Amino acid sequence: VKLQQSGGGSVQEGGSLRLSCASSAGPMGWYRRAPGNERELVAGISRNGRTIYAPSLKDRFTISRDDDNNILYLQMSDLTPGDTAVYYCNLNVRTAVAGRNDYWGQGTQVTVSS
Repeated sequence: VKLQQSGGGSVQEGGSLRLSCASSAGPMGWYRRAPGNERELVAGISRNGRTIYAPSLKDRFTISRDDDNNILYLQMSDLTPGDTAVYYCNLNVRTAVAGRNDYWGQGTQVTVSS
């Protein structure tokens, strides 16, 4: 299993991005890590679609999963440099044959220019 990410990069302040994470099931989540800081959960989604957000990010970030195409998305709006970070998707599964597995995307740099 591999998670492949897209949709980030440089973006002007006030702009918006839609990150994608394609798993080439289980709960998934988006995390971010800014330079010199620890990882933080931005949003997660259960197999059945229940969502959880970092309280302070809920108003600008939305997580969704496309089950027809197998794509996880993070819509992020009204950005500032406070949102500059590497963003990572995660898929954490528990199956019958293999047991537990934990998969991460390669990371997507988002750089908001002010």
